[PDB]
Amino acid sequence: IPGTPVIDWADRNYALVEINYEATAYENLIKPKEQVDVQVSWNVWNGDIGDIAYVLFDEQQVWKGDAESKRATIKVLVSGQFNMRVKLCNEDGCSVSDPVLVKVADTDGGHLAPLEYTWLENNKPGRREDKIVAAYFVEWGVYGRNFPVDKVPLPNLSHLLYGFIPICGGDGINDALKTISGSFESLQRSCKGREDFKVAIHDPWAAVQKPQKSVSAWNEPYKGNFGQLMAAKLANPHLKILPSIGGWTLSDPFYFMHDVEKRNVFVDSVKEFLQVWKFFDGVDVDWEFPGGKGANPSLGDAERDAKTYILLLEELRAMLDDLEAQTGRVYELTSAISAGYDKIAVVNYAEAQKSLGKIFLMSYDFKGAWSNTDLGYQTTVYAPSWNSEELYTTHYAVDALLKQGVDPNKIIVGVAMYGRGWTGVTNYTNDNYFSGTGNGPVSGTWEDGVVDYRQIQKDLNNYVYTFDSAAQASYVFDKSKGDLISFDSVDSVLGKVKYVDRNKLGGLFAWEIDADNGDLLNAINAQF
Ligand SMILES: CC(=O)N[C@@H]1[C@@H](O)[C@H](O[C@@H]2O[C@H](CO)[C@@H](O)[C@H](O)[C@H]2NC(C)=O)[C@@H](CO)O[C@H]1O
Ligand SMILES: CC(=O)N[C@@H]1[C@@H](O)[C@H](O)[C@@H](CO)O[C@H]1O
Ligand SMILES: CC(=O)N[C@@H]1[C@@H](O)[C@H](O)[C@@H](CO)O[C@H]1O
Ligand SMILES: CC(=O)N[C@@H]1[C@@H](O)[C@H](O)[C@@H](CO)O[C@H]1O
Ligand SMILES: [Cl-]
Ligand SMILES: [Cl-]
Repeated sequence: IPGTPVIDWADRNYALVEINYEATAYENLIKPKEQVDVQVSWNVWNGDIGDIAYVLFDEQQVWKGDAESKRATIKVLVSGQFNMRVKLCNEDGCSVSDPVLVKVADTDGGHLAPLEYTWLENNKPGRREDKIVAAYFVEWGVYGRNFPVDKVPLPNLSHLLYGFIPICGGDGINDALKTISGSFESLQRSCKGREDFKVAIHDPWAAVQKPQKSVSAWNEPYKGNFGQLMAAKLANPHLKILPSIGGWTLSDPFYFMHDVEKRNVFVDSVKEFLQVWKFFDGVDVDWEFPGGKGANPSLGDAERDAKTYILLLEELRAMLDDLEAQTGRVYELTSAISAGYDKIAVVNYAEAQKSLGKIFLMSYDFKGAWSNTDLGYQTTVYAPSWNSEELYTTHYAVDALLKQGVDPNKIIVGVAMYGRGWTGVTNYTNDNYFSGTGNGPVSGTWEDGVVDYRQIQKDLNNYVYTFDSAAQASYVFDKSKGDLISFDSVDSVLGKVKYVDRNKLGGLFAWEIDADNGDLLNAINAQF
């Protein structure tokens, strides 16, 4: 028998996608790899080197070669952990080394352990499984809001939408970003040396670099929101995770995509992004909005954008089908859309739904502190009791989509987990505050004019509360400060559940998950 082989000490943690934990540019951040090369070297003690050498992974042969070299190199394609041994043979028989643990990491989380949700606040088990129940998780919530992925009530969600994946571009291309201090500068860093119109990550620190629960080791392959999402998917195998591209301030590049050159760069970038970040199950298109009236007033062209949107969806669906065939997986394609009828009219949704599995109707932000004059329900199902002629309602938006021929199955109704409101509202009559005028935005939790649902509850005693059962909408008022806030409550949300059930819609989705204390998400999952 040959001498006993002993494997040399080595870093044996490998990554099919390498992360530079100091990089700020997306192109330095990741190093995607075809394969990983597992390296082993050994020495032989008390006997001969053997006539032949084998490498075993969990007692399966993965290499044979020269015993005299005392070295082997083994190609590995997929993530996982396994025991590696060296086995030396001669005519007599074999001697085997002690095993070493080898770890190959990849973005499907194959090297990870499940990250389970511990039940926080008022959240309660029970998920409505015959409907779409989705929520947006915002990338930047890991800061002030202190809401990392591990606080997300994933057992009660069918879908988690990651907001937001940006499109690369500087001056002229992401000007909307300039309305938020540092936001445009931050994106420029992330896209440094990266071609315009490619997808990237806005905050690679929050996305992958920041230590978080269960991904905080010194040599952790993937940290941040992304690392947490890989692990959380293992704990919640029902869940689908979608990268959401665009949103209010990141939508500008879409307006340039009538040009097939830029559109091609974008679609290819998306394809590469999903191959790099295996934990995503598709793509959510959140263009705000075809036709304009988004964060950037200069932008928008109705006839041109309606076609761009259709073309873009078609090409994304065709790309996603290639991925499906190539990986054996099922990839979704969705879009978040305005619930304003004047924005809905821009787009042929009967044509769009030929590429889309779901449409996230953004039935909120109907009204807000951008105007002191136009006071009303920021979200609501029907027209208010005091104004039966309101068109900015969930019912009208849904009706408009139905009239266009959209399957009601594909329509997902939006729930705001925050309120929009005004301060100092006066010059009104008969305690109808909505006939008054505001003196500015209500003081806000994180931004002014907007209040987390959780903050609203904590502050309930400061307010007189009103439900409008005709409209299925709620609000609060504090004469003391003249504070008026319209928001989704347990009542109005149950209203929306009833509305969705009655009209056979696809389900509901919330914006944004960190603002809830569990009340609203429980309500969303209520089954009648
Ligand atoms: C009906 C409507 O949306 N009116 C416009 C407002 O929406 C818009 O404010 C923005 O609404 C977005 C929701 O779709 C928010 O995410 C966005 O944050 C909010 N505004 C700001 C500054 O944050 C305003 C522009 O403020 O214009 C209205 O006409
Ligand atoms: C960065 C890193 O992973 N370092 C190594 C790891 O590879 C090795 O497997 C382990 C002992 O096996 O000791 C660690 O220090
Ligand atoms: C990315 C992840 O965590 N899990 C996916 C899973 O969604 C999919 O069903 C499966 C099919 O191959 O591929 C896994 O990688
Ligand atoms: C931002 C805004 O207030 N837009 C108004 C909306 O309030 C109104 O209900 C509807 C009337 O058609 O559309 C717009 O004129
Ligand atoms: Cl860098
Ligand atoms: Cl390697």
